[PDB]
Amino acid sequence: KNIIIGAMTALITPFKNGKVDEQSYARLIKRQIENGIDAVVPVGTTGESATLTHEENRTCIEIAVETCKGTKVKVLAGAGSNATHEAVGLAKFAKEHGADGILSVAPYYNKPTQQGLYEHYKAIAQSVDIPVLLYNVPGRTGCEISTDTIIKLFRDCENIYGVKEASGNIDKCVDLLAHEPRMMLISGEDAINYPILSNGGKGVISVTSNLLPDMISALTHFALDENYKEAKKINDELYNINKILFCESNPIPIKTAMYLAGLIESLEFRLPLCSPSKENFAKIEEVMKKYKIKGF
Amino acid sequence: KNIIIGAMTALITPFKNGKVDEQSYARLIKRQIENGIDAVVPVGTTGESATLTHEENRTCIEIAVETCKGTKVKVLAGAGSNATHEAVGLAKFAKEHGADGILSVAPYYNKPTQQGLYEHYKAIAQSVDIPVLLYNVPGRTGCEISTDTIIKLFRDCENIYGVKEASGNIDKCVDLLAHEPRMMLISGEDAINYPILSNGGKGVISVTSNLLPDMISALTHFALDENYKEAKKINDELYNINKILFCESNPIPIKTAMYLAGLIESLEFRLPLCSPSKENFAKIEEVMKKYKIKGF
Ligand SMILES: NCCCC[C@@](N)(CC[C@](N)(CCCCN)C(=O)O)C(=O)O
Ligand SMILES: [Mg+2]
Ligand SMILES: [Mg+2]
Ligand SMILES: [Mg+2]
Ligand SMILES: [Mg+2]
Repeated sequence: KNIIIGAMTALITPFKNGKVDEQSYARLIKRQIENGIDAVVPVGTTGESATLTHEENRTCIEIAVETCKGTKVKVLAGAGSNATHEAVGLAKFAKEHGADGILSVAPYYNKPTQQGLYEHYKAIAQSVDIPVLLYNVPGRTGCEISTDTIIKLFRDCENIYGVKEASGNIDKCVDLLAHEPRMMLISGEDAINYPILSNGGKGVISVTSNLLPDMISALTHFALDENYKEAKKINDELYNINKILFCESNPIPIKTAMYLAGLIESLEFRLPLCSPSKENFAKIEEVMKKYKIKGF
Repeated sequence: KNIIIGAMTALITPFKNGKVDEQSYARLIKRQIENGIDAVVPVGTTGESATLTHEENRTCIEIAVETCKGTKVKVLAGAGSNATHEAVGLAKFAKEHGADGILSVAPYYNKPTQQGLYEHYKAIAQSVDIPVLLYNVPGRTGCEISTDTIIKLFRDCENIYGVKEASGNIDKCVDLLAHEPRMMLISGEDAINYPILSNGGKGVISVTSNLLPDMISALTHFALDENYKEAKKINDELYNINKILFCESNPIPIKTAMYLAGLIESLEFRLPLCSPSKENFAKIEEVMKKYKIKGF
């Protein structure tokens, strides 16, 4: 299978006067490239996919593809939806406009059954010829892609190559790789990046890497080389910021941190997301002081 | 406040060859009117709002409004979204096209904070002058509108008049009405329709009423008349079907039951929803035999 692995960043989407700041977006992607990141994920959960239009979703994918041209860095385009016809349309656009693969979140809100999840992802995978990474985050979607469903999709669909797990369930990570060791398990939960990698995971799709791309890149690379002492050390050092970046719903803390570090010009969200509380703003700022934050 | 209460039905959306069957939809709404229902909810969760287009969402609202003309039956239009700009647009269309109020589900997937939920619903409420019913269903959305947020929105926004609760939490129902007895608490959980009504709830937005509108209407109207003995009797009689209608994710079982009863011509969903397993298909058919299902 064609795969996209390694250290990856779920890119925030900066806004300026309620509009996608397209110049800042490219600048942020360049900073990720220059700090050892291997793939960028435009318009994931962290990129506020819910509140972008279908057009803006497509624009951000285009900026990512163009910015990564001439580099090793891959574009794993966020193209999921809770409507299969929407997810197929987004996947086809990403393929047609040069994305290296797609990240496709499990349908949210409408809670498909395991059979429905299978047909949803089968329709997506058969619509394009680029790699497809499943994305399980039951705390946000209200449903769970079971291990059996993931493994069936991996075995039945040529371009489905793994899953980004954001479920706080290391038991399931063992279940997945013990029964199907050929899939690419990707950490979608920064605090447990190292445990997932040490069990045979092959990458991360990170929130923290927006702020600290060099540290997340180093962690991942040490781990892929089985330098587990060094990878665990970085995972341990990162625990405090990894947790504080979820003191409110992601991406509220990470956008706050990027603003505090001078990496984005305005702390703007699209409703229903908004600025954090004054207390949490201060806690984010306090934890940031422990870490060395790369500029541009 | 202007309010919309009583026995209400979360309408299924019938499909024929992947298209909204508009004639079947109007016929189903008339059947609800003829069986004592006080309001209908087009394109809620049960109506597969997630997989309808914005335009099909607008078409079903028009059919509901047109079918209810010349009757007391109100149209409480499903107009929620996880993007505030989407929810405002849906609310404005519903108002402009004759809906009596809107049902607005809490944002799904992106998990707004309580502050974000407040600003989300304030923006919706300030965009129209018709009643707005909040809708809390954390098992599907991944977030919870707290009692404090619900009460603040009720007190601060003239047209926010209550909440549809589908959270399996009778403690919260006590919390809501003990601190704000002026709001309209609406049951969104058929099995516990009577306990919510007996605590001062003023209506239901029902899945089961799709199949048994006369029984849900009678239950609610008995309760509103403080004939709690007769209301509980119907609630107890309905428990078996109330639970089997969630043996798979709603609306998979209710559409299956409507098809088995001959009320819709095809068992068609839009992916990622699909037909139930053969076992659950048989379980639904078995539970239905206990009940008298009205025709057209
Ligand atoms: N990534 C950009 C697209 C965002 C669209 C949407 N906000 C809503 C998606 C939708 N399926 C639209 C249904 C519209 C008819 N009610 C949903 O709200 O479930 C989402 O998927 O979060
Ligand atoms: Mg097993
Ligand atoms: Mg090496
Ligand atoms: Mg209060
Ligand atoms: Mg309290």
